[PDB]
Amino acid sequence: LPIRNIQFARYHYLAAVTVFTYFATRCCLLDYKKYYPLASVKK
Amino acid sequence: SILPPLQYTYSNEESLELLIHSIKGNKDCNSERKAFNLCRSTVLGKHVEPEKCLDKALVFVNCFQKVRRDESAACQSAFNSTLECGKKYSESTISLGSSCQSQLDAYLNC
Amino acid sequence: VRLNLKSNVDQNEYPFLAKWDKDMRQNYEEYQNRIDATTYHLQRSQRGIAVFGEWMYPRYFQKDILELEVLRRKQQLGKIYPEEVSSYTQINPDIANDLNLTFNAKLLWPVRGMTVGAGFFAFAHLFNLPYSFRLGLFVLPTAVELAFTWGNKTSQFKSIEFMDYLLQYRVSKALLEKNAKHFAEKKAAYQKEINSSQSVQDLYNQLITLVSEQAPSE
Amino acid sequence: ARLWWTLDPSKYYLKQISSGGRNEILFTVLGVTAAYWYFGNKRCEHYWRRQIDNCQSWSRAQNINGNNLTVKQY
Amino acid sequence: MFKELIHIFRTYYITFRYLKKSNINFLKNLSYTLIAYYLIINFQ
Amino acid sequence: SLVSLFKNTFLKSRVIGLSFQAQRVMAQMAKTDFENPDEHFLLNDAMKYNELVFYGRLAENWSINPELFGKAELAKYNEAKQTLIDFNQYHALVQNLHEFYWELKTIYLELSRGVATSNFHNKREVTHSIIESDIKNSIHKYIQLIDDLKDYPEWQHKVREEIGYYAHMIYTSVNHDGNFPEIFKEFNKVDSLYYF
Amino acid sequence: MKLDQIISYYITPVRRFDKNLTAEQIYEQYQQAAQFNEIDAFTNIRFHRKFKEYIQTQEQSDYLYEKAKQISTLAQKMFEKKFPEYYT
Amino acid sequence: MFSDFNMYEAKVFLKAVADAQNTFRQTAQQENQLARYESQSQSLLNGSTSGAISITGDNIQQGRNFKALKEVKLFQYSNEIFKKYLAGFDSFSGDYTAFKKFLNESVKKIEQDA
Amino acid sequence: MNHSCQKVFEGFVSALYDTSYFFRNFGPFKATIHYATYANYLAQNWAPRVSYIETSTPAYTLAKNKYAVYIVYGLIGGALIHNYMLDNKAAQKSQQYYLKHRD
Ligand SMILES: CCCCCCCCCCCCCCCCCC(=O)OC[C@H](COP(=O)([O-])OCC(O)COP(=O)([O-])OC[C@@H](COC(=O)CCCCCCCCCCCCCCCCC)OC(=O)CCCCCCCCCCCCCCCCC)OC(=O)CCCCCCCCCCCCCCCCC
Ligand SMILES: CCCCCCCCCCCCCCCCCC(=O)OC[C@H](COP(=O)([O-])OCC(O)COP(=O)([O-])OC[C@@H](COC(=O)CCCCCCCCCCCCCCCCC)OC(=O)CCCCCCCCCCCCCCCCC)OC(=O)CCCCCCCCCCCCCCCCC
Ligand SMILES: CCCCCCCCCCCCCCCCCC(=O)OC[C@H](COP(=O)([O-])OCC(O)COP(=O)([O-])OC[C@@H](COC(=O)CCCCCCCCCCCCCCCCC)OC(=O)CCCCCCCCCCCCCCCCC)OC(=O)CCCCCCCCCCCCCCCCC
Ligand SMILES: CCCCCCCCCCCCCCCCCC(=O)OC[C@H](COP(=O)([O-])OCC(O)COP(=O)([O-])OC[C@@H](COC(=O)CCCCCCCCCCCCCCCCC)OC(=O)CCCCCCCCCCCCCCCCC)OC(=O)CCCCCCCCCCCCCCCCC
Ligand SMILES: CCCCCCCCCCCCCCCCCC(=O)OC[C@H](COP(=O)([O-])OCC(O)COP(=O)([O-])OC[C@@H](COC(=O)CCCCCCCCCCCCCCCCC)OC(=O)CCCCCCCCCCCCCCCCC)OC(=O)CCCCCCCCCCCCCCCCC
Ligand SMILES: CCCCCCCCCCCCCCCCCC(=O)OC[C@H](COP(=O)([O-])OCC[N+](C)(C)C)OC(=O)CCCCCCCCCCCCCCCCC
Ligand SMILES: CCCCCCCCCCCCCCCCCC(=O)OC[C@H](COP(=O)(O)OCCN)OC(=O)CCCCCCCCCCCCCCCCC
Repeated sequence: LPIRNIQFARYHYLAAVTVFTYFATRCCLLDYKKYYPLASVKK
Repeated sequence: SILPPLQYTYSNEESLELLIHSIKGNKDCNSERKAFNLCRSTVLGKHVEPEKCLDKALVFVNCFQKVRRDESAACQSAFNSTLECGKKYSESTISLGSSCQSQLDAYLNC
Repeated sequence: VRLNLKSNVDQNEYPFLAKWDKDMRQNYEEYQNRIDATTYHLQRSQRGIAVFGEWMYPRYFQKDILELEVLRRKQQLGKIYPEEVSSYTQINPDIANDLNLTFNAKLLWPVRGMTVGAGFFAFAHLFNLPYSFRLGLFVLPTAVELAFTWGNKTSQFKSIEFMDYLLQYRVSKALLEKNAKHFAEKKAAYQKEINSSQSVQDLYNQLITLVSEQAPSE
Repeated sequence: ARLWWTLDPSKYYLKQISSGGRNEILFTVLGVTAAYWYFGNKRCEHYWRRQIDNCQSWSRAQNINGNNLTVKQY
Repeated sequence: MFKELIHIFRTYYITFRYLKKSNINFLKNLSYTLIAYYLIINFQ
Repeated sequence: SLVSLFKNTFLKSRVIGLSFQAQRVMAQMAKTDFENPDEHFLLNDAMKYNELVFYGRLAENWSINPELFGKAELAKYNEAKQTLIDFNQYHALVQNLHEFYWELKTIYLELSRGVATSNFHNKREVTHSIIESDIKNSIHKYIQLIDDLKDYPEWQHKVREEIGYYAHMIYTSVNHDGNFPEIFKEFNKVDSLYYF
Repeated sequence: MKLDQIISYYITPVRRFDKNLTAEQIYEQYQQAAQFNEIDAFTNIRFHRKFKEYIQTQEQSDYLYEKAKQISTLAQKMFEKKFPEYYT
Repeated sequence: MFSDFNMYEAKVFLKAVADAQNTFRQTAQQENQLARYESQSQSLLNGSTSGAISITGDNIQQGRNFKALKEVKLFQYSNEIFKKYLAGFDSFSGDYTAFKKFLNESVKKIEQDA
Repeated sequence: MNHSCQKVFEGFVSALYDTSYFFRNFGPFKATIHYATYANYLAQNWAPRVSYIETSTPAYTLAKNKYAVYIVYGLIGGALIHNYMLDNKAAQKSQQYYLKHRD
C-alpha cells in the first residue's frame, strides 16, 4: 500500500501541469498591442 | 545564440560614465537631438543624401560632448558622487537594495 | 516623427527618387503606429515581475522582436513593386511565395487544399458516402493547407533579407539618378572605348590582380 | 456528477523493477551529462563573440547560378 | 485527465465508439511523448 | 563463447520467468470480453502481458545451445518454450474472435448512427441491400463459429454471450418485414430465443 | 533581463572618443578614415591581409585601418610629387 | 539602479548618438566612393586608350604598352615604400602593442622624409 | 450503391485490406513491428520514476530506494547551480580578455 515519495509525485505532476499550461496558453505573457491606443505617453 | 554580439567593449566604469552623461544630455540638449532625428527620418535625409543632415548632426554631437566634459565644479562633484554610487550598486553581488535615483536627481539639477 | 505626406522631391528630374519618397511618406504613419504598439507591448512586458515578465523578457518575446524589425524595414522601404521582387528572384525563387506569407498584401485561399477536398468529394460521390463525411473531408485538407500556410515565421526572415537587398538597391539607384547628368560625358566617352558591359569595379579588381601578378616590381 | 480530480500517481505506473526501485539515478546521470554538454556548447558560442565591421567582412555577391549579382537600372 | 477526455468523447460521440482501447492507448502514448517533448523544448 | 553465454542466459531467464506467469495472463484474457481482450493490461495492470507477447517470438525463433544447459534445466526450458508457444496460439485465437466481434459491432454502429437522434442529415427509413447482405453473411459466419466450438462449452458460451449480443441488438434495430425472415433465418433457430 | 543589462546592448555600438574632441574633430577623423587614394588599391591588398592576424575587437580594427589610411595618404602625396605628369 | 524612465531616456539618447556617428560615416563614405569610381573609370579609359591593356568581354589582357600603365607605376612605388620605410611588415610576429609601436615609428619615418 | 460502383468499392477495400495485411505480416516488417511495440511498452510503462509502490518491510528495502529522490534532486540542483556559476565565470573571463585586448 505505501507509496514512496507520494508528495513529491503530487508536486511534480502539479508543476508539470502548470508549466505546460503556462507555455501553451502563455497566460502570463499577454499582448498589450491592443492597449496602446488606451495609454498615455511620456517625453 | 540569439542575443546580438557586442561591437565595442566598454569597461564598467566607462559604461556607467557614458550612461549617466547620456541621461544628463537627454535633458540638456533634447532640442538638438530632436532636430537631428527629424532630419534623419526621411528617405532623402537618411539613405540617399545623408550629408544634408551633417550640420545638424555636428551640432548634436557638440552638445553631447559639452555634457560629457563636466565644466562646473558642482557638476563634477555631483557626477562623481553618482558614479561612485553606481559602481557600488553594480559591484554589489549580494542582494541589491537602495537605488541611486537621489544622486541622479541631484546631478540632473546641477 | 510626424512626416508630411507631400514629397519634396522633384518628379521631373528624379522620378524614381520621388516615387519612393511619396510611397514611404504615405505608409509611414500606419507603420509608425504599428511600431509604437509593438514597442509599447515589449516594454510593458519587460516591466513585468518574475515569470510574468523580466525573468523571461528577452528570450521568449521573439515574435514581437521579429515583427518590430519587419515593420521598421518595411516602413523604410514604404512600398514594394513586382519588378524588384522578380529581380530578387535570382537568389530566392520563392520570394513571392514568402513575401505573401509575411505581409497582408492579398488574401490567400488554400487552393491546393480545396482541390484535394474536391477530389475526396468526387471519391465519396463515387462510393456513395454520407454528405457529412464528404463535407468533413473537404474541410480537413483545407484546414491542413491553412495550418501549413499561416504562421511560417521563416518567411519573415526571408522577407527581411529581401527588404535589406531592396533598400540597398534603391539607394544605389537613387545615387545613379542623382549623378546621371554628371556622368553623361564620361559615359559617352567610355562606351566607345570599352565594348564590355561588365561593371567598373569588377574590371578594376581584375586589373589590379593582373598588375599584382604580371607587372614587374622593379 | 462524480468527483475525479486528484494529484495522486496512478497505480498502473507505480511498479518497481525486480532488483529495486526504478532506474532513477542511472537516467539522471545521463540527463545531467547531456545538459552539461548542451549548456557548455551554448555558453561557449554565446560569450566568445564580437562583431567586426570593416571592408574585409564584405565579399562579392552571386546568384544561385554562381554568376556575379548585378541588377540593371531598368 | 486524459482518461476523462477520452471517456467524454466515447460517451457522447457515436462515431468515436469505433476506436478500440488499443487505439486509445496509442493516442495516450503519443500524447504523453508530445507533452514531454513540448516541456523539454520550450526551455531550449 | 562469452556472447553465447550471455544470449543463452538472457533467453533462459526471460523465458522461464514468463512461463510461470502465462497461466495468469491467459486466464485474465479469458476473463474479459472480446471487445478489448487486453483491456485489463492496458488500464489496470500489465501482469507481464507485453513481456509474454514479445518473448513468445523469441522462444519460437531464437536458437538454443544445449551444451550451456543442464539436464533438468534443459527439460524446464523446453517446457517453458512449449508454454510460450501455447500462449502465442491462444493470443492468435483471441485476436481472431475479437476482430470478428468488432466486425459485428461495426455493423451495429452503422445501424445506430442511422437511427441516432442527432442524425438529421442521413436518416434512412428502409435498410439498404448492402448492410442486409453484410448482416446475413456475418450471422452465417457466427453460426459456423458456434458450431466449430462444440467441443469447448465454455468457449462456445463466451462467444455467444459476447458476439451474439450485437447480433441481438441488430435484430432489435429493424422491423420484421421485407427480407427479415430470410436474413435472420439462422439466428431465429436458437440464438434469438437465448436473447429474450 | 533588467534594464541595467539591456542598456548595455545600446551602449556597445557607440564608438569611444575622447571627451575633449569637438564634433568637427570627430568628423575630420571619420573623413581621414574614409579618405581615398589611388595607391590604396595596392597598399590595401598588402595591409588588410595582414590585419586579419590582429583584429579581434572593433577598436583594433579602427586603429589599424586608420593608421593604414594615414600611411596610404602620405604615400599618395609622395607619389604625386614624384610623378607630376600623371596628375596634370 | 535608475528609474525605468531615465533608462529609456538613456536608450533614446544612445540611439541618437549611434545614428549621428553613422551619419558621419555615411557622408564620408559616399563622398570618397564617388571619387573612387571616377578615378577607377578614368584609369581604365586611359589604360585602354594608351594601349596598356585590352578589355574584351569580361577579361583584361596585357597590351604592348603595359610597362607604361599608371597602375603599374603605383604598384612599383607601393613596393618601394613598403621596402624603404615599412620594412618587415609582411612577417612581424609580435604583440599587438609592438605592432602599434612599429606602425607609429614607420609613420614618423615616412613623415620625416616627405 | 450502384452495383458497378459496388464492384469498384469492393475491389478497392479488398486491395486496402490486402496491402495492410501484407505490410504488417511480412517477415522483416513483422519483426520490426514486434520489436518496436515492446520497445514502446518499455519506454511508456517503465520510464524512470521517483515514486513507486513500496511492498517490502523496512528491513528488506535498500537505502538507494530511500534516498534516490534526494540524490536526484542533489544532482539536478547542483548541475543547474554549477552551470550558472560557469556562465558567470565565462562572462567575467570574456569581459576581461576583450578589455585587455583593447579599450
Ligand atoms: C520506435 C519506438 C517507439 C516509438 C513510439 C512513438 C512515441 C515515441 C516513444 C519514444 C520513447 C520515449 C518516450 C518518452 C518517455 C515517455 C514517458 C511517459 O509517457 O511516461 C508517462 C508516465 C506517467 O505516469 P503518471 O502515473 O501519470 O505519473 C507522472 C507524474 O509526473 C509522476 O512523476 P514522478 O513524480 O515520478 O517524477 C518523474 C521524475 C522523472 O525524472 C527523472 O528522474 C529523470 C531525470 C532526467 C533524466 C534525463 C535523461 C536523458 C538522457 C538522454 C541521453 C541522450 C539521448 C540521445 C538519443 C539519440 C538517439 C539514439 O521527475 C523527477 O525526477 C523530478 C526532478 C525535479 C528536479 C527539481 C530540481 C530542484 C532544484 C533545487 C534543489 C534544492 C535547493 C534548495 C534551496 C533552498 C534555499 C533556501 O510518466 C512516469 O510515470 C514517468 C515519469 C515521467 C518521465 C518523462 C520522460 C520524458 C522523456 C522525453 C524524451 C524525449 C526525447 C526526444 C529525442 C529526440 C531525438 C531526435
Ligand atoms: C479557422 C481554422 C480552421 C478551422 C477548421 C479546422 C478543421 C480541422 C479538421 C476537422 C476534422 C473533423 C472531422 C474528424 C473528426 C470526427 C468526425 C466524425 O465523427 O466523423 C463522422 C461524423 C459523421 O457521422 P454520421 O454518421 O454522418 O452522422 C450521424 C451520427 O449519428 C453522428 O454521430 P456523432 O455523434 O459521431 O456525430 C457528431 C459529429 C457532428 O456531426 C453531426 O452529426 C452534425 C454536424 C453538423 C451540425 C450542424 C449544426 C446543427 C444545428 C445545431 C444548432 C446550431 C445553431 C447555430 C445558430 C445559433 C444562433 C444563435 O461530431 C463531429 O463531427 C466530431 C468533431 C466535431 C468538431 C471538429 C470539426 C470542426 C469543424 C468546424 C468547421 C465546419 C465547417 C464550417 C461551418 C460554418 C460555415 C459558415 O462526422 C462527419 O463526418 C462530419 C464532420 C464535421 C463536419 C462539419 C460540420 C459542422 C461542425 C461545426 C462545429 C463547430 C464547433 C465550434 C467551434 C468551431 C471552431 C472552428
Ligand atoms: C542514451 C543514448 C543512446 C540511446 C539508444 C537507444 C536505443 C533503443 C533501441 C531499441 C531497439 C528495440 C529494442 C527492443 C527490446 C530489446 C531489449 C529488451 O527486450 O529489453 C532487455 C532489457 C530487459 O527487459 P525485460 O527483461 O523485458 O524487463 C522488463 C520486464 O518488465 C521485467 O522487468 P523486471 O522487473 O524484471 O526488471 C528488469 C529491468 C532490467 O533493466 C535493466 O537492467 C536496464 C536498466 C537501465 C540500463 C542499465 C545499464 C546502464 C549502462 C549501460 C552501458 C552501455 C554501454 C554501451 C557502449 C556501446 C559502445 C559502442 O527492466 C527495466 O527496468 C526496463 C527499463 C526500461 C527503461 C526505458 C527508458 C525509457 C525512457 C528513455 C528516454 C528518457 C529521456 C528522459 C529525458 C527527460 C528530460 C527532462 O531492457 C532493456 O534493454 C531496456 C531498454 C529500454 C530503452 C529502449 C528504447 C529507448 C528509446 C529512447 C527514445 C528514442 C526516441 C527517438 C525518436 C524515435 C525515432 C528514432
Ligand atoms: C478564431 C479563434 C477561435 C478560438 C476558439 C476555437 C475553438 C477552440 C476549441 C473549442 C473546443 C474545446 C473542447 C475541449 C473539451 C475538453 C473536455 C471537456 O469539455 O470536459 C468534459 C469533462 C467533464 O468531466 P466531469 O466528470 O463531467 O466533471 C464533473 C466533475 O465533478 C469534476 O470533478 P472535480 O470537481 O473533482 O474536478 C475538480 C477540478 C479542479 O479544478 C477546479 O476546480 C478549477 C481549476 C481552475 C483552473 C484555472 C486555471 C487558470 C490559468 C490558466 C488560464 C488560461 C486561460 C485564460 C488566460 C487569461 C486569463 C487568466 O477539475 C477540473 O476542473 C478538471 C479540468 C481542469 C484541470 C486543470 C487544467 C486544465 C488545463 C489543461 C491543459 C490544457 C492545454 C490546452 C492545449 C491546447 C492545444 C490546442 O472534463 C474533462 O474532460 C476533463 C479533462 C479535460 C482535459 C483537456 C486537455 C486539453 C485537450 C486539448 C485537445 C482537445 C481537442 C478537442 C477537439 C478539437 C477539434 C477536433
Ligand atoms: C537514428 C537513431 C537510431 C537509434 C535509436 C532508436 C530509437 C527508437 C527505437 C527503435 C525501435 C525499433 C528498432 C528497429 C527494429 C529492429 C528489428 C530487428 O532487429 O530485426 C531482426 C529480426 C530478426 O530477428 P528475430 O526474428 O527476432 O530472431 C530470430 C532470428 O532467426 C535471429 O535468431 P538468432 O538467435 O540467430 O539471432 C538473435 C539476435 C542475435 O543474437 C545474438 O547474437 C545475441 C544478441 C544479444 C542478446 C542479449 C544479450 C544481453 C546480455 C547482457 C548485456 C548487458 C549490457 C550492459 C548492461 C548490464 C546491466 C543491465 O538477433 C536479433 O534478433 C537482434 C535484435 C536486436 C537486439 C536484441 C537484443 C536486445 C538485448 C540486448 C541489447 C540491449 C541492451 C540490454 C542490456 C540489459 C539486458 C538485461 O527481423 C529482421 O531480421 C528484420 C531486418 C530488417 C529491419 C532492420 C534490422 C536492423 C538490425 C539492427 C541490429 C542491431 C543489433 C544490436 C546493436 C547494439 C549496438 C550497441
Ligand atoms: C465555425 C463553425 C461553428 C458552427 C457552430 C455550431 C454549433 C453546434 C452546437 C451543437 C450543440 C449540441 C447538439 C449537436 C451535437 C450533438 C452530439 C451528440 O453527442 O448528441 C447525440 C445525441 C442524440 O443521439 P441519441 O439521443 O440517439 O443518443 C445516442 C443513443 N444511441 C447510441 C442509442 C443511438 O444528442 C443530440 O444530438 C441532442 C440534440 C439536441 C438538439 C437541440 C436543438 C436546440 C435548438 C435551439 C434553437 C434556438 C433558436 C433561437 C432563435 C431565437 C430567435 C429570436
Ligand atoms: C471530437 C473531438 C475529439 C478530440 C480528442 C482529442 C484527444 C487528445 C488527447 C491528448 C491530449 C491530452 C492533454 C491532457 C492535458 C495535459 C496534461 C499534462 O500536461 O500532463 C500530461 C501527463 C500527466 O497528465 P495526465 O496523465 O492526464 O494525468 C495523470 C494523473 N495522475 O504528463 C505526462 O505523463 C507527461 C510526461 C511528464 C510528466 C511530468 C513529469 C514530472 C515533472 C518534472 C520533470 C523533471 C525533469 C528533469 C528536471 C527539469 C527541471 C530542472
